[PDB]
Parts: sequence; structure tokens; C-alpha cells
Amino acid sequence: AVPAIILVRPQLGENIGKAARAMLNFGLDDLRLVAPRDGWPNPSAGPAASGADRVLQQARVFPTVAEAVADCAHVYATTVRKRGVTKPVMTPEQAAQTIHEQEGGVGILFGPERAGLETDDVALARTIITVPVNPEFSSLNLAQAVILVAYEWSKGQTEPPAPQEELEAMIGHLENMLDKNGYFFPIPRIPTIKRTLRTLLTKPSWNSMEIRTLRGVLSTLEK
Amino acid sequence: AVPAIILVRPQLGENIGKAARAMLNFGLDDLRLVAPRDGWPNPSAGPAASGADRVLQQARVFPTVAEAVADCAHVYATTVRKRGVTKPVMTPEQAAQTIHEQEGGVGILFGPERAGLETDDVALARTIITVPVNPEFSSLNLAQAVILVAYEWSKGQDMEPPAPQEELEAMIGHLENMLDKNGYFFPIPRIPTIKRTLRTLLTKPSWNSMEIRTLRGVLSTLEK
Repeated sequence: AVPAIILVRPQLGENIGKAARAMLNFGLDDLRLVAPRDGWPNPSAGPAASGADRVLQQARVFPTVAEAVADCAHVYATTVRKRGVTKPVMTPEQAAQTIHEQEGGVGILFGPERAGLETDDVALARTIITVPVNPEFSSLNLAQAVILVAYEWSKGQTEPPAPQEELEAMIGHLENMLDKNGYFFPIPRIPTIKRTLRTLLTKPSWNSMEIRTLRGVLSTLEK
Repeated sequence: AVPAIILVRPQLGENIGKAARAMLNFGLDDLRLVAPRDGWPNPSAGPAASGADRVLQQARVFPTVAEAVADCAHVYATTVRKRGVTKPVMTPEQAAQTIHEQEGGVGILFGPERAGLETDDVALARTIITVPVNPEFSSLNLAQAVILVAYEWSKGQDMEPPAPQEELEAMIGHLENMLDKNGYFFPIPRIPTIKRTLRTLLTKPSWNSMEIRTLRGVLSTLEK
């Protein structure tokens, strides 16, 4: 149904709440915790999660990384982390494509923001997730790591003009208002002047309501 | 060049630095702040940016959204919900594609966290960016919206461009000054949406400097 968002060794309770808020922003409620450094349940995660309180109470905690992964058929490690590699890598745009092709049992790992995924924890994954970032800075908050893969997953990738008789009357009313004030000179330039003024007004391809707004603007300006 | 990230009336300085950290993560460095609620500069934005100090050092503050965007031929309004004004809408992936093709200066607006942009601020933009958040929990963190738009923009993928907003604002003000004399703004309760419908249909055409220049000469001729 929805990928598990497995957080590996969370350290701040505040960081757990931000990622849960990022998950519910794009429709994910499957939060899984693996040995949070302060332990679970935590109350510090509450306010940081904003209205995603349900994702926290529905969280499933596991003693080990392997127990969190036991349900899933496929494992993704988001090592946006100083490792490694020896396993195939794909961008969050590429990972979300295959997961929608896959059936079924996806689980995605995120390491701690301070230290990142540990050697044994990365080994469980069949694929590495990495966020393209410029090396000049190249480091994210863990909630920023979760929101991006959650956003690519949610993407799925699964008026009018004019009518002509009013667009004609509007261009003709403006032209007669300009023609009364001597706008169309010199005579050789007149066809060129009307072309730019027409191209000025046919370019927008504005709606019927916008044409009435134009006619009421000219009606007062002509008065 | 690169698109400008324009923060309209941010409330937390912690969000102001968190977004500049999101900007530098994905190649952005042009922060602009429209009257920050706690003011500028503040230390509290400092640590939240972590190492993205360069953006806050280069950040510049403007009294008005139009002054923050005066150099931008194209203006985008980021939203998390259906907005009342009628503007073209595109996903951040779609907006990032046109922003790559577009020239003359792009500036994206971002509203205060939870509250979002004012309706007047959305009208100033030519195009809307709806982040496809869940409608029942459509409340992104301000920096979280900045990182999604910057993330899609980072994914790399004649020609006369639109006039800068300072030219479009001048032609709009030249028209409103002309219209104020003739009583055009007169159902008084309706005035704020009268200016809003007028600003939208003049920002819709996306016509260039010479076309705005031709429009100004048509107006001065109508004045006479």
C-alpha cells in the first residue's frame, strides 16, 4: 500500500516529529522506529510533528534494524551519508518509479542525522537512495531527507479565449479611441502601427471576463 | 542566472535560516525578505542555516513584494491549496522546467508558515506553484516548501522576454492614476478586488519591455 518509513537509530525526539510531519504532508502514515536514542514513546516528538500526531501513535518500534525490515519485500537505504557503496544507486525520482512498478512490500531506511546509517544497517538494503546535492554544501537534515523521497513517491506521475467578436470589438474600440486622438501617424506607418497594437492585444488570449474589464476601463478613460 | 527565493513576511528567523540552508543545498544563494516579522538581521537565523551562511550574508530586505521582484520578468507564487485568484498553475516540477527555459529573471514568492501568501501577493505573480501536498494535512514548513521547489529546480533539464516587474508596476500605476480621476474605482467596498482583477489581466499577457513601452504611449495618448 504505502512504503514503510523506517527511521534508523533516531536521536532527537524533535527530529522524529518533523519527519512524521513530512510524511503526512504527502500521505504516508507508516512510521517505524528502530531503537531511538532516548527510547519510545517520546513526548518531545509531538509538537514538532504539528498535526501529524496520528503518525506517531501508529509508529511501530523494533529492537533491531532487521526486525523493522522483516515485513518488506524490498529494502531501500537512504544513505545520503558518507558511504559506500557496493550496491546499486538511484535518485529519489528513480526509486519512486520502480516502487510504483513493484508489488509489494517496500521499506526505506533513514539513518541518524548526526552520524548516518551504520555499516550493518546499510547491508540489509537491496538498493541505495541518494539525493543529488551540490558538493559545495551537500548535507541535509534528516527530515529534509524524508520529505524528498516522500515527495517523489507522492508525485506518482500517473478560460477560454476569446470569443472573436468581443476581441474584435475591444481592439476596434481602443483603435477608434486612439484614432480620435491622432495616434495613427504617419500614414505610411499606419499598417505597422495597427499590427503592433493588434499583436499587443491578441497576445494575452484573455478570457471573456477580462475583455469586459477592458471595456469598462476604456469606457471611463474615454469619458 | 538563478531564480530568486523571496520570503514574504517570514515570522520565525529559524525558518529564514532553515530555508537558506535548503537553498544552498540545491545551488541557490539569492535570498530576499519582504519585511520580516522579527526584522533583519537576527542571530536566531544563524545556527539554523548551519553552514549556509553565504545566503544570509548576501540576503537583502525590501519593504514591498514588488521591490523584491522588480528585476524579475516572471514571478511565481507558491501555494499549498486552491487560491481565490485565477492564475495559471503548475507543479514545482513543471514550474522548474519553464524556469530553466525562461530568461529575464525569475522570482518565487513564499508566504509565512501555516498562513501562506496574502491574496494580493498571489495576484502580483504571473504563475502559481501548488506543492502537491495532502489536502487534509496541507501545511508544509516554510523551509520545507523552499527545499522542494529548489530540489526540482536543481534537476537540470526571436527570444524577447517579459519586461521586469518594475516596468509592469509603472504601467499599472500609470493606469490606476489615470483611472482614479474618472471614478473607475467607485464601488468603495469592491476596490481591493477591482485592483486585483486589473493587476491580473495586465500581468497575464507577459508582454516584453517594448510592448509595455507601446502600452505606455497608448496611455499617454489617451490622457490627452
